[PDB]
Amino acid sequence: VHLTPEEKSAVTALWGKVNVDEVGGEALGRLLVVYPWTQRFFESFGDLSTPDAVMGNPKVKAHGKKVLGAFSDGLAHLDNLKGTFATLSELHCDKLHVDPENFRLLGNVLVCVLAHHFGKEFTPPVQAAYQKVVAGVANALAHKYH
Amino acid sequence: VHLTPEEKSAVTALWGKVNVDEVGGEALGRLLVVYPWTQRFFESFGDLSTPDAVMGNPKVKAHGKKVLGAFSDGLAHLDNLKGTFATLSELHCDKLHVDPENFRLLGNVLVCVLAHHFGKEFTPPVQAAYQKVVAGVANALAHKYH
Amino acid sequence: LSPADKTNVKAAWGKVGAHAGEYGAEALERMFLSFPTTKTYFPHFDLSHGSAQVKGHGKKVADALTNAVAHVDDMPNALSALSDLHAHKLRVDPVNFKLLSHCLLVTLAAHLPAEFTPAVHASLDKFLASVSTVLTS
Amino acid sequence: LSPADKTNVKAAWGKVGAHAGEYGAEALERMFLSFPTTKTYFPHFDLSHGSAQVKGHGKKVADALTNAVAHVDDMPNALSALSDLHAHKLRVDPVNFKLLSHCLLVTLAAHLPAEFTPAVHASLDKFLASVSTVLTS
Ligand code: HEM
Ligand code: HEM
Ligand code: HEM
Ligand code: HEM
Repeated sequence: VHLTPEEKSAVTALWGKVNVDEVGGEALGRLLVVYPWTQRFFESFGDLSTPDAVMGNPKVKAHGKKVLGAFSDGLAHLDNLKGTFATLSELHCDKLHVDPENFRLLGNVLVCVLAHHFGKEFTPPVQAAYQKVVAGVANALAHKYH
Repeated sequence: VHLTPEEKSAVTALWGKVNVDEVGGEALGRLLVVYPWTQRFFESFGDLSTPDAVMGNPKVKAHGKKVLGAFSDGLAHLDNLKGTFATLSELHCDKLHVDPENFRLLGNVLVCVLAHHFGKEFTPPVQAAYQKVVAGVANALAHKYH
Repeated sequence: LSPADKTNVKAAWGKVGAHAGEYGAEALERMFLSFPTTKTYFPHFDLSHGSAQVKGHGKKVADALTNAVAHVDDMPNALSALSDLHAHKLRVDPVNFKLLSHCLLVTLAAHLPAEFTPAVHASLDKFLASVSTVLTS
Repeated sequence: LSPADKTNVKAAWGKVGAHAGEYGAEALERMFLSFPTTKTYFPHFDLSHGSAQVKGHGKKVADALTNAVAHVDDMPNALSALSDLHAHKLRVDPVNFKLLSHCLLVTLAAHLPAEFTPAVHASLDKFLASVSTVLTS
């Protein structure tokens, strides 16, 4: 809920380097590939029938950009993640009925994508800081269930 | 946790009939039997190596009474569970490092134990109200992780 | 499932006997009330209390569990049609199998006071998780 | 695991080689730092950075995975003693296998980018979940 200065430095140093046009689509795409029941929520996105179909799907890329933008918004408001995600929590919980376990799964896929892009720079302590962030985002998105 | 007055009456009417010297030990004992990793947190309780050892263990019974008492206190203020679980959350999260999934499991074991005791009286609507309660207790106990 | 788990499951489900269909329907009703998100998988159903559709579906669920008990050493084969249905066609979230499994345990506890001992509770939990693994594979 | 999953896992895990101790220790460190609750299984270890105990244990975990890859069609036999150790003796929470599996994927992604494609990511996730199922049975 609260990041120490070491954790904040870890997060902010890496986040400025993240390609915000691509990383969200990569994380959403891998979510759909690795956890295929999540495709139930994205029937309107078209062809998701193979990994290459998912990763090349323009709606996956476009939506992932919005998802990452919400993650970026959370990074700018770490002390009020619940208020930052309140409207999205209503959407995902009351309207879309996404089980909140999937919020955890997407956060962990994002962590995998950051590791994949940044290699040795994504050290165990840097990962630990990002895990606090994605857990905080998942809890905030789940608030309308709580 | 918000119960309607109808739901509140159903929950409280049943709870008045619960044997508070036994039901807590039964729920805790079944948690230790059905989910044996939880035994690691109770090594000082002695023999937990078989179901009959667990269910008959005097420390399991005595501890289960304390657990049930906290559920009882929570039932008295469902709208502000932080008012009964704030310190217990520090204990379970910061000091004992219990994984919060196990809070959910214990709540569901308690629901099973209530069904076992009350039979047909534990109707689908009564269960639904109790599920709201035990989810709220688990969420309150996890507050220090959030 | 250990031999002890299989023994416990066969014994418990024998006591369920001809009530299996009724218990399946009751478990579904409990699931829809306690965890209303699960209702979204059933858009064509009447989900109200006493629904003939929910009753009929619970009997199908129960028949599948009875077959799984009879074929507990070969459940991937015995449940083969249901894996494609749940994992590919319906894309049922794995969490919801835990919810239905819990409601089945609650139903069995409410109807089988003597048989739902801690050991049998543990065996039935593992059995339903094993069924769930097949349906999500 | 399909043949495609097995092919993907053998190719990706083949790239690990003599890095097994280093990558296993790194995955453990990622788990202990990211999910401090997992530390309650290792009170008898020094868990500080650079720990020789974490290094030696990390090689055992990684080498056990290598053997599992070699026996991917009969993993229950290939992991049987370790299943007794984790499920019976130590009683490891199933949640923690999900946490370590995630940290193993993170480690592989950080060290083998070209191998960690979305398809291989999925296959590795399934492999580790299958290993986890055996070790919790
Ligand atoms: C965990 C972090 C997540 C974040 C930050 C997030 C964020 C967002 C955002 C910003 C939107 C757009 C809302 C709008 O434009 O009004 C959205 C929509 C959506 N999200 Fe999420 N989401 C997350 C997780 C998930 C997961 C795990 C699922 C399902 C498995 C999911 C399913 C959806 C769906 C189905 C939509 C609507 C798609 C559409 O309208 O075309 N989300 N999400
Ligand atoms: C989810 C509902 C739970 C409730 C309402 C609850 C309640 C309590 C209460 C009232 C105490 C006594 C605290 C004190 O005297 O200071 C306690 C202690 C404790 N609880 Fe829980 N608990 C829950 C879940 C769990 C779970 C799931 C575990 C482990 C798997 C656990 C492990 C412990 C331990 C180890 C202690 C300390 C016992 C000792 O002093 O030896 N609790 N809990
Ligand atoms: C122990 C777990 C389960 C068993 C044994 C089971 C069994 C079955 C069976 C036998 C059928 C009928 C197959 C047919 O008519 O061809 C079915 C259909 C279905 N099941 Fe399950 N099921 C389980 C869990 C679930 C869960 C957890 C959900 C969702 C929360 C679910 C949702 C459905 C749906 C939506 C259908 C199709 C209903 C229709 O459109 O007619 N099932 N299931
Ligand atoms: C991919 C999953 C895992 C694999 C392949 C694995 C492998 C192993 C192996 C080979 C050993 C034997 C060490 C020896 O004989 O000296 C071991 C021991 C142990 N494992 Fe695991 N393990 C896994 C997951 C876990 C998890 C998730 C935990 C807890 C969070 C855990 C806790 C332990 C502990 C406490 C020991 C005893 C260490 C000692 O006293 O030397 N394991 N594991």
